[PDB]
Amino acid sequence: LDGFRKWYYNAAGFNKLGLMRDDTLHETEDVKEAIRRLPEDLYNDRMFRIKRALDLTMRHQILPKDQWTKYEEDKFYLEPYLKEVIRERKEREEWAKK
Amino acid sequence: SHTDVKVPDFSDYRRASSEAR
Amino acid sequence: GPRYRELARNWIPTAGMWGTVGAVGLVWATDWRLI
Amino acid sequence: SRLYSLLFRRTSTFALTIAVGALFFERAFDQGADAIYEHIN
Amino acid sequence: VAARSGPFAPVLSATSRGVAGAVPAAPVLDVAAARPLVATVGLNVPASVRF
Amino acid sequence: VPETQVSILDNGLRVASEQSSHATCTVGVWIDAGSRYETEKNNGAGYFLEHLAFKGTKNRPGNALEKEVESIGAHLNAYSTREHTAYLIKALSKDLPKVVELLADIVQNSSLEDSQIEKERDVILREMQENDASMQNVVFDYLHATAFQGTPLAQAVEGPSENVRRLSRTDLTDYLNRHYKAPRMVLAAAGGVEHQQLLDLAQKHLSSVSRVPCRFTGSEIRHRDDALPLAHVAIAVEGPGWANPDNVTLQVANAIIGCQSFQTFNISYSDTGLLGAHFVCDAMSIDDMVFFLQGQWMRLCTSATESEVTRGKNILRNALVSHLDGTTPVCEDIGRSLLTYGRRIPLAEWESRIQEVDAQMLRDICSKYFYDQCPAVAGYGPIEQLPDYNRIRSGMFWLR
Amino acid sequence: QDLEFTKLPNGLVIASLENYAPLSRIGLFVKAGSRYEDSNNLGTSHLLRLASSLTTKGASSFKITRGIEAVGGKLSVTATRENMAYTVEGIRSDIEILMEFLLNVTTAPEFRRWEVAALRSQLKIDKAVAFQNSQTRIIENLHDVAYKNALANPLYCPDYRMGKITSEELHYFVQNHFTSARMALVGLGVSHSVLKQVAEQFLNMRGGLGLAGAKAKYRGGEIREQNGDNLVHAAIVAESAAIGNAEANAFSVLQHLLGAGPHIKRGNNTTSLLSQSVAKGSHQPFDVSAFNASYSDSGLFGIYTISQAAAAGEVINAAYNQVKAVAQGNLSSADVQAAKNKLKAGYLMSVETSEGFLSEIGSQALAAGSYMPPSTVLQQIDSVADADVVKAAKKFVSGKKSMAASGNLGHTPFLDEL
Repeated sequence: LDGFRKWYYNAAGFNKLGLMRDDTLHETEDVKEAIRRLPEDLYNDRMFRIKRALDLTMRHQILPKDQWTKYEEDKFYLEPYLKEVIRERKEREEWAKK
Repeated sequence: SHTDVKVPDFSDYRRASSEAR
Repeated sequence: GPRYRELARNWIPTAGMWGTVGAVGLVWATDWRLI
Repeated sequence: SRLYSLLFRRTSTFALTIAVGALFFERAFDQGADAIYEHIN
Repeated sequence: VAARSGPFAPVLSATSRGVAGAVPAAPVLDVAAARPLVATVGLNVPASVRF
Repeated sequence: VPETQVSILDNGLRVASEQSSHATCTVGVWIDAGSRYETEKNNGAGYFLEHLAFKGTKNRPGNALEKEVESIGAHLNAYSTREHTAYLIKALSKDLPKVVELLADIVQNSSLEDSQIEKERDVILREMQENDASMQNVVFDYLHATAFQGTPLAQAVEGPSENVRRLSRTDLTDYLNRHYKAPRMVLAAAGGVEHQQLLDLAQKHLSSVSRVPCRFTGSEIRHRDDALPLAHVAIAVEGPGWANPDNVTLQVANAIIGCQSFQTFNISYSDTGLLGAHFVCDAMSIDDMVFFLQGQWMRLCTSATESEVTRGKNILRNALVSHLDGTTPVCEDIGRSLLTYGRRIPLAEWESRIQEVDAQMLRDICSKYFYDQCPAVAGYGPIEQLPDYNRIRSGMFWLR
Repeated sequence: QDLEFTKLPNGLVIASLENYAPLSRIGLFVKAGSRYEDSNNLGTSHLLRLASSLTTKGASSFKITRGIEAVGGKLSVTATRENMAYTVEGIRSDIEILMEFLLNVTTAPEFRRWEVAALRSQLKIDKAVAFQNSQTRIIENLHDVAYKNALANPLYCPDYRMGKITSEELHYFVQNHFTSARMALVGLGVSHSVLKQVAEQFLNMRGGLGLAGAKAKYRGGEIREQNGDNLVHAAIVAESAAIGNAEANAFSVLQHLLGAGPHIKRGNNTTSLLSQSVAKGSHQPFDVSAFNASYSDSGLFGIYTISQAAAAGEVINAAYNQVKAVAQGNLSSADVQAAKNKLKAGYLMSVETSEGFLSEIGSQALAAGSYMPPSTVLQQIDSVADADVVKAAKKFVSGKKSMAASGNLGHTPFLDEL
């Protein structure tokens, strides 16, 4: 399962643009709240990675293979911050039903 | 101040009930 | 949940009234004699 | 006063009274109007 | 501050109620030494201070 | 909670007290006399008498009154509304003997030195010249003028500068001799007082006091002054009254509602009142708030929730005034309860009337008092984006 | 039921009174005022005061706010320069979860960075609302010019420090001043037992004595604020007695002799020697009183004047001259007896209310660890005698003064002229 997940990570292809997994999340309301709660350096790296991926997609290029994002290396930075947004979101919801 | 004058008279307009009105 | 249930129970009567108006309206407009 | 509190205060009921009245008004209007036209000509 | 200040108490006691005229909505400019300041402003010449 | 015991004297003056273990006491005199009993020729008589009442009586010429009540160590106080006038003293219980004799002078045997009269006139007038700074009071004294047009409930407690300047001892004497009758008076005591001692003191002093269609008009006043930084807007409908039972189900509704400074009020007078909301906002958002407010009132009218009602019942439960709140708060409640209801309603009866309130009767009473009603609107400040009367009146109801 | 004041071993001073009241009140008192900051973390106590409804380890901000409003209870924070007090109140049937919320807020905050970043704008708004009146600004200026390090720190956050207060500063302040030896949990309308159980599930883990504050040092001086107000406000104080001395009682008797607020509405407060000494010479509107603020290491006593700018000078001089008369022994025993009666009536009316009673017990706890029955105090105030009052006066008339003035100060005198 670990090797097949690495093979699917190579087949997804966002590592060839230098992106992380959390860069590829669709910005819903909860995702934008999690992005807003990021520290400044992580937010700046995320915006630069997104801009570089957009530029590479503009020129129809990819990064060189040494510059790709290694599956093992990818960091799920937004995840911790996101869970909270969802948790808080759900809590408010249940309370609504009260 | 705000008490120097009183609301102007609307007698020619006021109708001498709410439910019906 | 319970709150939304209260809301539904509170608005469904109003909603039924609205549907009633529509019934009269649609029928009158359609001139469907069956009604 | 009763009518207002019963069929004219709640907008839903306001619509109900309007629609129902209109449904019958046509019957009455057409009938009455026709009587007049016929009498005229 | 119950017997010591009395009337003056509310001046020494913030009381943010937390849970549970009003404030009236309470600049970036374009970009040492010692000597009495001397302000200068010109019709067209930008102003300056030569302290 | 100890019961409030009420007795009645020759004059008709009532002597109400509610003993408590706190040490000091708040002894006050209430009088059923306000701006509602004035007839536009003496529109500032109660206010100007409230200024003159501490400036000396025969027995206490000059500063004597203030001095003694100062020496004893008593923070005397007073106030006037559109329906009630109160003169109360907070003092160490043991001083009741003098806290009561002093109050007797203040209600009768008072001396309105013309000399003093002159100064108080100036005081009142000048303050009024500045009373305009209290925008909120302004908004609330027009929410009264435009809602009770043509009635004695439109006129303010202070009166118009005109009357203030044009007032004389005899006029005052009249208001004093006319609206200070013994059957319209309550001697209320709260805290460390004994009821029998207070009754004996009322028999000894104060036993001399002589024994002898308000309408709401759905309307609008707009005071536009664009130089002010913030706008204050009050919207009200006709409150049930003081005695009306539904007042309690309306208080719970206010507890459900609780832009900016969006307060809510249920002002009650004798079988009338103003029930509504006052909010201060930047001019550009007045429209939004007015709408939000409405949507909310409407929410309660058709879509209440037991949960929220509970939230409202509980907040109301923690508002009831009690010995914990202290003597003055309680006295004040004793004086208003004997003047308005004719009796002191205990907190257990308030709790029973709160717990009988559910969501169905709350939305029924809210539909009775808020839905499809013509409001009174009072705006002051940059109020151009404040909607006119058709938009507010249309927001007083929902199509759906 | 006399307060069952008991000091748990750690240091927390638990106290309670089962008044069988319908609405109870439970407060927690910490020696963590604004005097415990230094020049590197100014305004941290203001953000801590405004951060009572933040996410805690045990309850979120939404859960705390909706749970306190669900039962209709109240949570408030009152802060002086020495002490902070977090108070909850509500129906007896809901005070268990009210103590859950309050003890979570006191003991286990999280201080998330996005929450404090949202709170800094509220900090600015709260400071503007607080400085809407002249008395607050002139007292903050008076403390800033009167003291050097500790009590000179403002209650409200400075303008430059907004945007600079971090989560780490709040965490450091809480970890260094919210310890069990500086805390008293006081409950009116509750059983003492429960206070103890909540005092072990909470309030027992942080048990150091914390970070000791610096001794406050007097400096003297005068700070003036020309801002074109209609009235000139001026406070002139000097160093006085601290909390825990009979000279503090003498200074309280001295302010009630000089005048400490009107007792009659629209009165002229006739007796106030100050008010009399001003009113015999000036017919302009004025308001002259005596100011006293005593903290556990130092106190400030002086005069406070509001007057028309023009007369601002001699009115201040007249008030000062009156205190000099009291420094020369020119007083009567009936005046001191009336001052004692005013002071003791003010104390009894301060403790007559439930929240004032809870605050008093709280303060006494943190200050002396003991409860002093209202009665005891009465006889101690009586202990103060005429000469004692005179003595405190001479202290004021001699000690270097500190002056905070604001308004149109073209005719407001200076300290070397005063």
